[PDB]
Amino acid sequence: RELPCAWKPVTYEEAHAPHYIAHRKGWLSLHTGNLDGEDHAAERTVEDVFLRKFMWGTFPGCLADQLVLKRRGNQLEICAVVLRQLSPHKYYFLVGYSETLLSYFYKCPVRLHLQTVPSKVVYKYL
Amino acid sequence: AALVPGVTQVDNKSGFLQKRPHRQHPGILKLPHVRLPQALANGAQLLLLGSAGPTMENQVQTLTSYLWSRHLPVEPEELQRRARHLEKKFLENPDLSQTEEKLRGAVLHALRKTTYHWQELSYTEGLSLVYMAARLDGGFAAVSRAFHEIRARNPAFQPQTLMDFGSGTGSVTWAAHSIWGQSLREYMCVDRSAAMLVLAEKLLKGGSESGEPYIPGVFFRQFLPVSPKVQFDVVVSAFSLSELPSKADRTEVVQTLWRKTGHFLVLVENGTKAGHSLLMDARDLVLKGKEKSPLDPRPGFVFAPCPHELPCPQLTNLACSFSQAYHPIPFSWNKKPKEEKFSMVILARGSPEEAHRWPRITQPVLKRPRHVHCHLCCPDGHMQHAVLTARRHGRDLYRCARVSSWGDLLPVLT
Amino acid sequence: CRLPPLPTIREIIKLLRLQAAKQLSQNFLLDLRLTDKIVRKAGNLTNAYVYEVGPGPGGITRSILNADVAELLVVEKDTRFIPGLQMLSDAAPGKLRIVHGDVLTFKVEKAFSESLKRPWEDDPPNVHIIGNLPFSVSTPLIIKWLENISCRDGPFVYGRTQMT
RNA sequence: GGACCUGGCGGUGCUUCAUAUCCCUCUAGAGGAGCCUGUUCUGUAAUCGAUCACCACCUCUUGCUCAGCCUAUAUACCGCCAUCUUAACCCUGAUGAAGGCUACAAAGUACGUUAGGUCAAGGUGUAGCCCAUGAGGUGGCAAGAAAUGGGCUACAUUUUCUACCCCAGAAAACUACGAUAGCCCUUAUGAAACUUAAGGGUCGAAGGUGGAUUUAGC
Ligand SMILES: C[S@@+](CC[C@H](N)C(=O)[O-])C[C@H]1O[C@@H](n2cnc3c(N)ncnc32)[C@H](O)[C@@H]1O
Ligand code: SF4
Ligand SMILES: [Mg+2]
Repeated sequence: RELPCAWKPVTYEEAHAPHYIAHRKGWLSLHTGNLDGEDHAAERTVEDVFLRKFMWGTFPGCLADQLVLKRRGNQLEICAVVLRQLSPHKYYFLVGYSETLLSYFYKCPVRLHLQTVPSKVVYKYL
Repeated sequence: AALVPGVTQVDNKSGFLQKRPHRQHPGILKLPHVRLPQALANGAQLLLLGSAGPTMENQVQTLTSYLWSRHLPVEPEELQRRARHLEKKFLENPDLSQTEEKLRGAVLHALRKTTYHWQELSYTEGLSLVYMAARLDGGFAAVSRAFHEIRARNPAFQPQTLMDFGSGTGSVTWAAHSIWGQSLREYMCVDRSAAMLVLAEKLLKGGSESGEPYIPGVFFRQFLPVSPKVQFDVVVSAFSLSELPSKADRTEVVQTLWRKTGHFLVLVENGTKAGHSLLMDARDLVLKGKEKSPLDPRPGFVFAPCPHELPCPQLTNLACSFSQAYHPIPFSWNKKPKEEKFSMVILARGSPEEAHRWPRITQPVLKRPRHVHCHLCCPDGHMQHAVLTARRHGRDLYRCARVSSWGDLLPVLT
Repeated sequence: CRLPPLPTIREIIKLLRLQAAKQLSQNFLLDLRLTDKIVRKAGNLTNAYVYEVGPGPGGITRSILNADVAELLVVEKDTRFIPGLQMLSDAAPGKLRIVHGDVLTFKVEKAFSESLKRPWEDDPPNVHIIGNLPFSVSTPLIIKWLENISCRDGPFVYGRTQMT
């Protein structure tokens, strides 16, 4: 009517700040490229960016929390956390689809490790 | 459209084409980089000698950003409309279809967002110092450009009486002395804040509480003189009308200033949408005179920057501002030259001098190989985005546009 | 006629370099409306020659000047108000003649022209004195001017000059 | 009109002091050369602007390909940044406004916004010119002086050169010191070196310690 009358949940990853990455958080992607003497760090970074974009675009609104991309040898393990909103048959379809498509795009044995939670696991409210 | 390819030609009065180069064609109104007087500079630095540390840089940046981003006070009409809209939206939603009292509270909570909190700035001595150090040079540059307009087009004008509403630091007075120093004999300055009056006096006395004024004839007042009998030659209001808490106050202040105006009334505000809207409100107020039988029966017109008296073509969504470059006052944070963006309007008593008025460029002119882009506000009351080329409009037109800049006048006829 | 604004109290304090409202030791009539009333009670001054005393800020000065006097002679004892009175003089060309000195000692019989001297038996001789002075100096002046009337000299060399 | 209550005094002055930054003191530098910047003024038909651009002249024409254009627009969206906004209880006064502490203790405890910049096309659009905003050619255009604003070498004896890594020998203010000043030549990298960098030679300029102010410090 007149002026003087007038006058967010966060996950553990979201809650903590960038200056805690080696103190309270960890690294979502884990590989040997950045170690001293190792090579191909940029290729791994590009692969990581494409992996995250693809996984978020192929599981729209299903991913509760960020991906974790692990590499052992030439294996590529996508540990994802999703919700229980989508039907299990569609989850299996998408799992097989993504596994095959990423294996043939990167020429390595990709594998995917869905973990369903009932809902977002809030840590604080910011 | 003041620019028809092949038809419109340059207006060659006084033989400027034959008797003068094109860079000095009559419509040039560019002002070189503005440098403040040594007296004002030394005074400001001496007054800020007491405390000019890292905190002052942060305070100056914060205050400048707050002033630049500040919006006009929201009148009850728009708030009522927004409240009705949001009320209806919440009624539609089953989840938010709560009781009336609960509903009204939620609408108020959402109106706390999507709306700007307008707060009066209470300028104390500290905030007065910060505003000085933040805006003295910018205000001086803007006012200097505004006065240079009047001189460049009307050099026969020799004012003797100046008034300044919302005179915070004396920038208008300093510019007026730097320009018309050989004819002015009185400088009326008005400001509700006592601290700014003290600061302006101290600056005029060379940054010392005891001294001799650099500019003679300055009068300082706290309350606006309200009487049509006393009429000044020039009345100025720079970055002042935005401080008033409601549109009614702006209305009454603008009416009073116009009533006390003899020759020229200059209004200067920040170069944002808010300032442009405020200046157009003032323009429509003055042009559409409502006084039944005022003491001064002379009519009024827009001397600058508009070449017409119709409603602005840009007031729908866009704005209309100008830029003036200036050398900032030496400080621990002021190194490179800056640019002041400001909107201005000059209203003059009487009628337009002639009928050969010229378009105004309201945007940076872009030079490109063999063509020039100019945004022109035509005397007919419309904007025109013109690409000038020698082949289409002629060599003289193309060269004149090539030498012109932002805020100039393009001398065309028919 | 465009005149400069009447000084406010704060400007007066600063001009007297007192920096306070308690060491003023003076009282100023800064209402042009009462001063206009006074000059109205002084009679019809059109084309008249006025000798004003104790102008100070100059409210009475402005009120008389708005009336169509032929020439206004001011006598001021403070140099600190002479700047304001000079601004008033610039505002009104030729109608204000400022003189620094005492009103107790200034010689008015030479101030104005000799063509205004009308015989004693006739009407008041088109010259008028108006004054809003300190009460500590207005009584010696009235005694002195009464003596002058008794001798028909001083300001009354012109005849029966009216005082207000 | 009488009595009383809360106040605010954007309050005004004085005695004490903590009184740190800023002063003063201490030290360290710098301020006067020779490099750059940004501005102004003057002058040009024109820009001391990055082949392209500009000025003065000309030419081409359905042409390149239903051509072509480093044109405008984020003041079209999207995005990347940046601006601003976002208490309760219990006693006292006769149950009046109102008030509530003493320790050898006397009622007190608990998202929106933007004439924003960034296409020196992140992407999707929208308009411009299309006998000239397209494509060529011929000449010219490669400015001058102060200033004030600030990143830049030495001025020599507690110095320089050599041996050495601290017990030596020389040279010393006109064959003294010093240039990251100018010129020439070699090397490096590159298709390309006046372009950029390094080395040698030539040279041996100012400099003769620079006040007010003033820059730093625990
Ligand atoms: C912030 S200054 C703007 C800059 C100033 N005009 C200049 O020349 O630099 C505007 C001044 O107007 C004054 N002001 C605002 N409202 C006023 C009013 N209603 N009456 C008198 N002065 C007012 C304020 O004291 C404020 O200092
Ligand atoms: S010149 Fe034209 S566009 Fe600019 S403010 Fe005036 S009317 Fe508006
Ligand atoms: Mg060139």
